[PDB]
Amino acid sequence: QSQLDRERILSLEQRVVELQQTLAQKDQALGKLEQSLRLMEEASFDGTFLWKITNVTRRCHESACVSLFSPAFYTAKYGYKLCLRLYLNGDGTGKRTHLSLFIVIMRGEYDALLPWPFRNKVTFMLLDQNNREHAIDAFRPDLSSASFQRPQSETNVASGCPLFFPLSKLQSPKHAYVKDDTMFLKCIVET
Amino acid sequence: LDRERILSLEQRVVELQQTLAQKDQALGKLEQSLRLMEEASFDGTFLWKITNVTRRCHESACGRTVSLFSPAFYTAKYGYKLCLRLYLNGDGTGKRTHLSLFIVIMRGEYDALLPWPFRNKVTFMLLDQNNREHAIDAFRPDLSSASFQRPQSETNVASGCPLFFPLSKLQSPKHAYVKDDTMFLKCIVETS
Amino acid sequence: RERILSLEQRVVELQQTLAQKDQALGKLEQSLRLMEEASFDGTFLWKITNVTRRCHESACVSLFSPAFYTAKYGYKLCLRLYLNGDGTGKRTHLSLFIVIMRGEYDALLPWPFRNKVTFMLLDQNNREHAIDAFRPDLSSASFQRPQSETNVASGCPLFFPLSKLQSPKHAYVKDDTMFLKCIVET
Repeated sequence: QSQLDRERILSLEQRVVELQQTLAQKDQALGKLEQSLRLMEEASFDGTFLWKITNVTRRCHESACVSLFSPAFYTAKYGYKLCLRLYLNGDGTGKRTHLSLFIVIMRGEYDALLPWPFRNKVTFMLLDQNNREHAIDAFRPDLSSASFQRPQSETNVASGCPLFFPLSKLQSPKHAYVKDDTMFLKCIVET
Repeated sequence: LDRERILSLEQRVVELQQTLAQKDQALGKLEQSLRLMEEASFDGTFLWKITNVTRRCHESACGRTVSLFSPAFYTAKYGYKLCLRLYLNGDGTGKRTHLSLFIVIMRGEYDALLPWPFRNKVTFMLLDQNNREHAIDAFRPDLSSASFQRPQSETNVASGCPLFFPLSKLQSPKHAYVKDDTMFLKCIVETS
Repeated sequence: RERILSLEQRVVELQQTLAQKDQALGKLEQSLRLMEEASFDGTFLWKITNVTRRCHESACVSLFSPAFYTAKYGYKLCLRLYLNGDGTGKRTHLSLFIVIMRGEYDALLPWPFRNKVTFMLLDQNNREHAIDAFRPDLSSASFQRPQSETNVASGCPLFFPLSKLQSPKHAYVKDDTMFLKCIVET
């Protein structure tokens, strides 16, 4: 009677530990359901996307001493799926000069019905928040690069403007590219 | 020693029941959040379906659930964040005599890029469902008021129509403001 | 020992309530996906995957697409696909229909539903799509205000030949996946 009541208390201990672990993976299942919902909210479907970057100097320091991806957006509800990739202290020819800003073609659930290569011309803006003089760059994709044909990974490799904006000019009194430690980047894809 | 173990399980079972409680909470408001994503608008006009009108009217006729908040809606994807606040049994100068309907400027993720104060003209409609004049009011919000400065908390104080529509006519035979215990409120915020 | 058993009760209570929390997760997950799927300009695109599989189980039933809407506050609609076919078309044709659903705002909308409907089975290569269309008639039960969750479906039996579906000459099916587009006019 004694040792059997002991075995019962011990299987209760094991069933409590087990419930603790099942509870943990229902919580992160809940987590990325939450993120699924967030990317639904942040997403645009007209080919204009606006990227609010908070805590700006913190992540610039951390870039100095790595790369950020935007929430996904779309050229149309049934068009191309894109996101942005931002190097706060630069990449490529702008390894430490500039903000380096690229588009990433992602694989969309309808890629079978769209033209390949992605040819759409892309316009990037760093928004001046007090004046209206935004810093603007633009390009048409280098045709057929493995950045721009149809993805067989969930993202192609990024392509764009590695010298989109130099860090020196970033906090000049003449503009407000950063305000309250926040920067706004705007991307316009033509449809 | 079995005393320590039975008490160590008593503490762990109460522990797991509370964490299970907060995953149930969290899932329930994830659920609510998804619904508020469904009802969100991005054109500056919002349509508010309020069901169980007789219930919720004599609800607010107790000290109970006096005011309703609409899901948030927006002038544009990157524009002002708004919601509506409805007193089914009235507030202020229309307490117990009118539905009182207000707009709430909320703090949006892009407020940094928009003109302040918020100035768009605001239109409220109580919609008659059967082919008759809707009850309509509108206003241009006044600039000197803190309801329209740039939000410093999650919401400014509401502003609107405390005497928007009188309760006696709400379920009037001659109108269809309530039909099958349902009413529709429409807000059109004029976009520049 | 009685406290042992009361703890076993509370432990099993925790387990089953947990499983309930799983099925809640699943239903909310699907709600989210139905939201992603939805469109609001009266044009909807339905990607069906694993086509050969679901044909073999069609012959072994019908699919409903996610809901879409003519506008934010307009008609709620969906599509009904028999991959094995219905009526004139049963076992020979794709039978594709539109389904008027009870919309949150039906009391505010004109009835009967009057908008033209076009069905397209899309060839994933440059040109030819299988296009069919119709304008609803006043009097059919498919197009009046729903007084249940869905009206009786209306559309295109014989909308496309089961034979020609996987012909090597057109890409209506490719990577075991087909795309149907519905265009409701506004």
